[PDB]
Amino acid sequence: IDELTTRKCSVDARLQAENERAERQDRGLKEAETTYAKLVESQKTLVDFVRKEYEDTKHQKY
Amino acid sequence: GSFDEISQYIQELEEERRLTESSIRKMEKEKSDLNEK
Amino acid sequence: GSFDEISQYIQELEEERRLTESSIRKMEKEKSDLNEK
Repeated sequence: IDELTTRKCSVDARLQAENERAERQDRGLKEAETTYAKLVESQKTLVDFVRKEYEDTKHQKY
Repeated sequence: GSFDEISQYIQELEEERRLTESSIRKMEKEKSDLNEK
Repeated sequence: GSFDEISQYIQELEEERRLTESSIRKMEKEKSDLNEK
Protein backbone atom coordinates (compact mmCIF):
# COMPACT_ATOMS: atom_id res chain seq x y z
CA ILE A 1 0.00 0.00 0.00
CA ASP A 2 2.96 2.34 0.54
CA GLU A 3 4.38 1.35 -2.86
CA LEU A 4 0.99 2.43 -4.20
CA THR A 5 1.41 5.80 -2.49
CA THR A 6 4.76 6.24 -4.24
CA ARG A 7 3.12 5.17 -7.51
CA LYS A 8 -0.02 7.25 -6.91
CA CYS A 9 2.02 10.35 -6.07
CA SER A 10 4.21 9.76 -9.13
CA VAL A 11 1.28 9.64 -11.56
CA ASP A 12 -0.53 12.43 -9.68
CA ALA A 13 2.53 14.66 -10.02
CA ARG A 14 2.63 13.64 -13.69
CA LEU A 15 -1.13 14.10 -14.13
CA GLN A 16 -1.06 17.65 -12.76
CA ALA A 17 1.87 18.26 -15.11
CA GLU A 18 -0.29 16.71 -17.84
CA ASN A 19 -3.09 19.14 -16.96
CA GLU A 20 -0.69 22.09 -17.09
CA ARG A 21 0.87 21.12 -20.42
CA ALA A 22 -2.44 20.20 -22.09
CA GLU A 23 -3.97 23.57 -21.21
CA ARG A 24 -0.84 25.34 -22.46
CA GLN A 25 -1.22 23.45 -25.75
CA ASP A 26 -4.91 24.40 -25.64
CA ARG A 27 -3.89 28.01 -24.97
CA GLY A 28 -1.49 28.12 -27.92
CA LEU A 29 -3.67 26.09 -30.28
CA LYS A 30 -6.44 28.67 -29.94
CA GLU A 31 -4.03 31.59 -30.37
CA ALA A 32 -2.45 29.82 -33.34
CA GLU A 33 -5.92 29.34 -34.85
CA THR A 34 -6.89 32.98 -34.24
CA THR A 35 -3.61 34.05 -35.84
CA TYR A 36 -4.38 31.46 -38.52
CA ALA A 37 -7.69 33.24 -39.10
CA LYS A 38 -5.68 36.46 -39.28
CA LEU A 39 -3.72 34.86 -42.12
CA VAL A 40 -6.94 33.50 -43.65
CA GLU A 41 -8.36 37.02 -43.87
CA SER A 42 -4.89 38.31 -44.83
CA GLN A 43 -4.92 36.86 -48.34
CA LYS A 44 -8.64 37.60 -48.75
CA THR A 45 -7.84 41.32 -48.60
CA LEU A 46 -5.02 41.28 -51.15
CA VAL A 47 -6.63 38.56 -53.28
CA ASP A 48 -9.39 41.12 -53.74
CA PHE A 49 -6.63 43.71 -54.19
CA VAL A 50 -4.36 41.70 -56.51
CA ARG A 51 -7.25 41.10 -58.92
CA LYS A 52 -8.56 44.67 -58.68
CA GLU A 53 -5.08 45.84 -59.70
CA TYR A 54 -5.08 42.96 -62.19
CA GLU A 55 -8.19 44.56 -63.71
CA ASP A 56 -7.11 48.20 -63.30
CA THR A 57 -4.15 47.63 -65.64
CA LYS A 58 -6.52 46.26 -68.29
CA HIS A 59 -7.88 49.75 -68.96
CA GLN A 60 -4.33 51.10 -68.84
CA LYS A 61 -3.43 48.38 -71.36
CA TYR A 62 -6.20 48.96 -73.92
CA GLY B 1 3.14 24.02 -48.33
CA SER B 2 1.88 27.59 -47.76
CA PHE B 3 -1.57 27.39 -46.11
CA ASP B 4 -1.45 23.60 -46.50
CA GLU B 5 1.65 23.18 -44.33
CA ILE B 6 0.39 25.58 -41.65
CA SER B 7 -2.83 23.57 -41.77
CA GLN B 8 -0.64 20.51 -41.21
CA TYR B 9 1.11 22.56 -38.52
CA ILE B 10 -2.26 23.02 -36.82
CA GLN B 11 -3.20 19.45 -37.76
CA GLU B 12 -0.19 17.93 -35.99
CA LEU B 13 -0.74 20.49 -33.22
CA GLU B 14 -4.21 18.95 -32.90
CA GLU B 15 -2.90 15.37 -32.97
CA GLU B 16 -0.53 16.28 -30.14
CA ARG B 17 -3.60 17.64 -28.36
CA ARG B 18 -5.51 14.46 -29.26
CA LEU B 19 -2.77 12.17 -27.94
CA THR B 20 -2.53 14.36 -24.85
CA GLU B 21 -6.26 13.85 -24.28
CA SER B 22 -5.71 10.10 -24.56
CA SER B 23 -2.91 10.28 -21.99
CA ILE B 24 -5.03 12.43 -19.66
CA ARG B 25 -7.92 9.96 -19.65
CA LYS B 26 -5.40 7.11 -19.47
CA MET B 27 -4.05 8.42 -16.16
CA GLU B 28 -7.58 8.88 -14.80
CA LYS B 29 -8.23 5.13 -14.89
CA GLU B 30 -4.68 4.53 -13.65
CA LYS B 31 -5.30 6.62 -10.54
CA SER B 32 -8.79 5.11 -10.32
CA ASP B 33 -7.19 1.66 -10.45
CA LEU B 34 -4.68 2.80 -7.83
CA ASN B 35 -7.56 4.22 -5.78
CA GLU B 36 -9.44 0.96 -6.38
CA LYS B 37 -6.87 -1.39 -4.87
CA GLY C 1 -2.05 26.79 -49.93
CA SER C 2 -2.39 30.56 -50.12
CA PHE C 3 1.22 31.77 -49.94
CA ASP C 4 2.06 29.84 -53.11
CA GLU C 5 -0.92 31.55 -54.76
CA ILE C 6 0.17 34.81 -53.10
CA SER C 7 3.72 34.42 -54.44
CA GLN C 8 2.61 33.42 -57.94
CA TYR C 9 -0.16 36.02 -58.28
CA ILE C 10 2.10 38.89 -57.21
CA GLN C 11 4.57 37.79 -59.89
CA GLU C 12 1.70 37.80 -62.39
CA LEU C 13 0.79 41.25 -61.08
CA GLU C 14 4.44 42.26 -61.50
CA GLU C 15 4.72 40.57 -64.90
CA GLU C 16 1.56 42.23 -66.22
CA ARG C 17 2.85 45.45 -64.65
CA ARG C 18 6.08 45.13 -66.63
CA LEU C 19 4.09 44.73 -69.85
CA THR C 20 1.93 47.77 -69.03
CA GLU C 21 4.93 49.89 -68.01
CA SER C 22 6.83 48.87 -71.15
CA SER C 23 3.75 49.50 -73.30
CA ILE C 24 3.63 53.08 -72.02
CA ARG C 25 7.25 53.67 -73.05
CA LYS C 26 6.63 52.55 -76.63
CA MET C 27 3.40 54.56 -76.56
CA GLU C 28 5.52 57.53 -75.46
CA LYS C 29 7.85 56.70 -78.35
CA GLU C 30 4.87 57.02 -80.69
CA LYS C 31 4.21 60.43 -79.13
CA SER C 32 7.76 61.48 -80.02
CA ASP C 33 7.21 60.19 -83.57
CA LEU C 34 4.21 62.51 -83.88
CA ASN C 35 6.44 65.36 -82.69
CA GLU C 36 8.79 64.98 -85.66
CA LYS C 37 5.79 64.51 -87.96
